[PDB]
Amino acid sequence: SLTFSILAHDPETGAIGGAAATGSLCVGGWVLRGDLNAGMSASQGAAPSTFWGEEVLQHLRDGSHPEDAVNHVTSQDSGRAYRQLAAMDLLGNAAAFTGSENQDIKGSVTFASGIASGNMLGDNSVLGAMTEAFVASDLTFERRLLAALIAAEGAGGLLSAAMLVLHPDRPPVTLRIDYHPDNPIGALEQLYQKATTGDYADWARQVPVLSDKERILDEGHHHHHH
Repeated sequence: SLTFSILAHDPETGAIGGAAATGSLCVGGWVLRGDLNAGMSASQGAAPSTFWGEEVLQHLRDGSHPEDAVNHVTSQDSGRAYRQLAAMDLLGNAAAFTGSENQDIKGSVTFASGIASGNMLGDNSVLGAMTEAFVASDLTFERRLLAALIAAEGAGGLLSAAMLVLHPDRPPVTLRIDYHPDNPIGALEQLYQKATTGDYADWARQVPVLSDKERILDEGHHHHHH
């Protein structure tokens, strides 16, 4: 199905993240993985391999350049032509592999702090528009990722969308619309606003994070409890 994904590093904060949308279900579950000790990966294509997504991160942890990590993982797989893989390290270096048996139009665009990839696209300009939107945006990192999904969509239906953002001072921000009949990206933005503002955001800053693993709720009396 129509598929596009973007991985990026946010230099100012050291956050890493990605976002994706497809014309099928559960894109967040299939495609997006990440670890603050490794980088980000997007594993997709006609016959996506969950293994590729996990294993490429291990190669990064173990000191492979993204190009070599992607090549190591894909070369070992006789079915590689039917899938597509992108990976980015903690400093924004990135590489992709695009199998020849994925549906046209395919493949990938690197840019200073990330990588866009996709397949079953209507035009080259889908990935170009995605990249331009991400790099041109002066919004917060998460909104840049959203802007990228919207531009990719506009350059072309989609049924699922997701975002994943990691930072050592924050719990993972994992936001999934696994099915929406007509506008999963819009539904993702709504979820993003709810997940990053008000009571919920106030609660979410009071839980364990990588830099404060034993964090508990704020001390003292409160009239409310999430």
